[PDB]
Amino acid sequence: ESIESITDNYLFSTSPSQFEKVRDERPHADKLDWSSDSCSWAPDKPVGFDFDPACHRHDFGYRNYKKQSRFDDTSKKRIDDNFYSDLKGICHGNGSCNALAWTYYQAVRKFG
Repeated sequence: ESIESITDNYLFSTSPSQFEKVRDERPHADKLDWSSDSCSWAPDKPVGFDFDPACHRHDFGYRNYKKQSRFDDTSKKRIDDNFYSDLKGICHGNGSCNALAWTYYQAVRKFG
């Protein structure tokens, strides 16, 4: 019932496409930041796949962990790794898409 527990359920207990349907309703928007850049920082996007749910969830984790004053390095790694998992799941074995998923993951690991 704590806002931090709710945040963590959205991050870690939903698929990315379910997260996106949660985000559409902006639950608890009095406490949570639902804004996202949709990976506008990535010059290359995959053709034929939509990474936006994963990007939205990654931004949700960074922005809300920072607002909640609990953005430690291990949580950052958890959120980054969850983002890579989301992207790999969207790619479902497509090699070109996987190559982009790795580059997005490396971008957040090194420049996040």
